[PDB]
Amino acid sequence: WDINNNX
Amino acid sequence: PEGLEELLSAPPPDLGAQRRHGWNPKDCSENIEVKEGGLYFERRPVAQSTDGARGKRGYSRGLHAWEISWPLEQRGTHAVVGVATALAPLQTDHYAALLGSNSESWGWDIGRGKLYHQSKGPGAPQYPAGTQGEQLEVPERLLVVLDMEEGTLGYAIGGTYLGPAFRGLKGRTLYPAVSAVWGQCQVRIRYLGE
Repeated sequence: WDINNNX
Repeated sequence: PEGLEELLSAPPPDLGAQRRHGWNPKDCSENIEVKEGGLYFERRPVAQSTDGARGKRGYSRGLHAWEISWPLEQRGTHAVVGVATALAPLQTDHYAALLGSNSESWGWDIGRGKLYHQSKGPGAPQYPAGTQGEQLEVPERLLVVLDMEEGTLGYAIGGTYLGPAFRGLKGRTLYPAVSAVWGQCQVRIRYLGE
């Protein structure tokens, strides 16, 4: 769920 | 636009030609899956990685144009659209403007409007020039125009050519390319000739 939809 | 108008007026290449000119499963980042035989790619959700794909076909002569469809919700921090030679890297282990950060790639950051070619980042020219601080927005679809007779790379938005972003491309074999950072982003390429 990081800024770039990566978790 | 006279030669471009003649290219775009012609019947569009069919499914077979679009696939042969689409994304290459054998020349894309290890984190990218090419779908529908080249019509689009999906980048898997990997952290701190910028990943790119190259078209199956390199152009060194004539006029070539392709439509990139890239949804706004799937661009993230660095969405770059452009071209590259066959030796440009297709992966890096951080979030960056990969396409255009070396001598082998040329790209337009469609989020910031900056042009990259052998560029680190700061001081990159704005495209269209003179639009910094105007908060422009590149829509979902965009046309990429490579003129190998004149050695230029340009872009068209809503049927309007923005002019050449890059020049001095003659003698090179250039491939459609993009670099993405967004987990599960799907980028379509629709080749239109010549």
